[PDB]
Amino acid sequence: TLQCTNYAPNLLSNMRGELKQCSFNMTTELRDKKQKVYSLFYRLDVVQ
Amino acid sequence: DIIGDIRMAHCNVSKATWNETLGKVVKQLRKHFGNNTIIRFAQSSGGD
Amino acid sequence: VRPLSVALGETARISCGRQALGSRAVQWYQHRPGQAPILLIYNNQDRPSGIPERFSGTPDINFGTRATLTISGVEAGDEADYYCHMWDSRSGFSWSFGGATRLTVLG
Amino acid sequence: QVQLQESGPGLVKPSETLSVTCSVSGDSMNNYYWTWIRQSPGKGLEWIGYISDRESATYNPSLNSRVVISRDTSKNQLSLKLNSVTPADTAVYYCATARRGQRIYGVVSFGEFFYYYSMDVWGKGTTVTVSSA
Ligand SMILES: *[C@@H]1O[C@H](CO)[C@@H](O[C@@H]2O[C@H](CO)[C@@H](O[C@@H]3O[C@H](CO[C@H]4O[C@H](CO)[C@@H](O)[C@H](O)[C@@H]4O)[C@@H](O)[C@H](O[C@H]4O[C@H](CO)[C@@H](O)[C@H](O)[C@@H]4O[C@H]4O[C@H](CO)[C@@H](O)[C@H](O)[C@@H]4O)[C@@H]3O)[C@H](O)[C@H]2NC(C)=O)[C@H](O)[C@H]1NC(C)=O
Ligand SMILES: *[C@@H]1O[C@H](CO)[C@@H](O[C@@H]2O[C@H](CO)[C@@H](O)[C@H](O)[C@H]2NC(C)=O)[C@H](O)[C@H]1NC(C)=O
Ligand SMILES: *[C@@H]1O[C@H](CO)[C@@H](O)[C@H](O)[C@H]1NC(C)=O
Ligand SMILES: *[C@@H]1O[C@H](CO)[C@@H](O)[C@H](O)[C@H]1NC(C)=O
Ligand SMILES: *[C@@H]1O[C@H](CO)[C@@H](O)[C@H](O)[C@H]1NC(C)=O
Repeated sequence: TLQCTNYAPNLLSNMRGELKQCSFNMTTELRDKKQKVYSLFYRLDVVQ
Repeated sequence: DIIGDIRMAHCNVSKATWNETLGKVVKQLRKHFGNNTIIRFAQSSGGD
Repeated sequence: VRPLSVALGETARISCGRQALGSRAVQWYQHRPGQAPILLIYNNQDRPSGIPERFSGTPDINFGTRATLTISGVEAGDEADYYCHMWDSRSGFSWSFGGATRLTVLG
Repeated sequence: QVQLQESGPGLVKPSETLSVTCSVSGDSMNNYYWTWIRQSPGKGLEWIGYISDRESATYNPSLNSRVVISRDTSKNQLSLKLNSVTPADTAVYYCATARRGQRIYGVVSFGEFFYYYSMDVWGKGTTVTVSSA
């Protein structure tokens, strides 16, 4: 599950609805430890 | 992330030589449809 | 509100503490206490008529540099507080000005 | 050439209406944009709002829309109105003009630009204080 919001707010150009900034968890090499990460995605690959 | 300026990817094409190319290809196309028939181009229809 | 002190004669280099991000387009004002604010530099290179050629900012080419104001030939009246009004492409419409850097010439 | 001169009541008790005008002399207000500046002691400068030929009273959202912009081209004046005022706004006010410059940095067909306002001609300013006593 991705917790995610819009990146680059209050922008008045054409490119607004793209560039969402999400955050998720992911396992590391130790299977008992987990990891937090920040990343970006375009609009056409995420769905609420 | 983004270092710099949010922009939008695009493509250019030289205007005059594209028009001349379309004017050439419609001259070759008229050999199957008499001399005077209205030829019109249009956008795509649908699909993915 | 922050101070700075430069002795007589030599140059002085002031830069505003807001981190610029994008294409820069800044202004520099000057406000003596009690008097009226005057403009010094607009559009990072230009200059209105009536200002001597001892005031020079930074040309905004090849992104990655800090905007700063350099003055040369300092004198006694150069005591007023300065301002770095800032505009970019990303941060949208601004409203504030920022903290004034107080110049205190000595000699 | 544009010259500025102010007019204010000076000493008004709080929870009232504060109206301060600036007089425009020398030229008209056909293309010039008009702003207002507040300078309170114990802090830096502060910018209030502006207006243009389309008469957009655009306000600072840190001011709770307690102020009203008023222009007059029939008799060449500008007017402020301040409603539901505080005792904590004793400050010299300023009526200065501003021009609009654009800066385009990508393509023009995508709206890939922004606007900036530069304030070149300034007023001498007048002091207006509020006091419960
Ligand atoms: C596909 O085809 C499109 C066709 O539209 C093409 O778009 C063009 O893209 C370029 C790249 O962004 C745009 O170029 C900009 O041009 C403006 C124009 O300003 C002056 O220039 C001309 C004459 O040169 C005048 O006619 C005009 O009225 C203006 O006087 C420039 O302002 C831009 O440069 C500034 O910003 C850059 C980034 O910040 C800086 O690198 C640059 O140096 C300038 O910054 C500062 O430089 C000056 C140096 O002294 C300084 O004094 C200034 O104050 C300034 O702040 C930028 O070059 C162009 O406008 C687009 N065309 C249109 C119609 O919009 C695509 O590039 C093309 N793509 C491909 C891949 O082919
Ligand atoms: C990472 O997984 C954790 C595991 O549930 C998620 O958040 C936790 O939520 C509980 C209850 O709200 C908190 O007490 C924990 O502190 C949270 N932990 C973390 C690491 O956030 C969380 O949704 C996941 N993180 C992301 C970014 O997806
Ligand atoms: C496209 O890029 C080439 C790269 O060599 C350049 O010569 C040309 O002027 C550009 N523009 C057009 C319209 O072909
Ligand atoms: C395209 O090229 C023709 C040349 O046959 C010219 O007459 C015309 O003005 C050009 N432009 C358009 C939009 O048809
Ligand atoms: C169309 O017109 C051309 C004019 O050069 C003529 O030679 C040709 O025979 C015509 N074709 C038809 C199918 O009418």
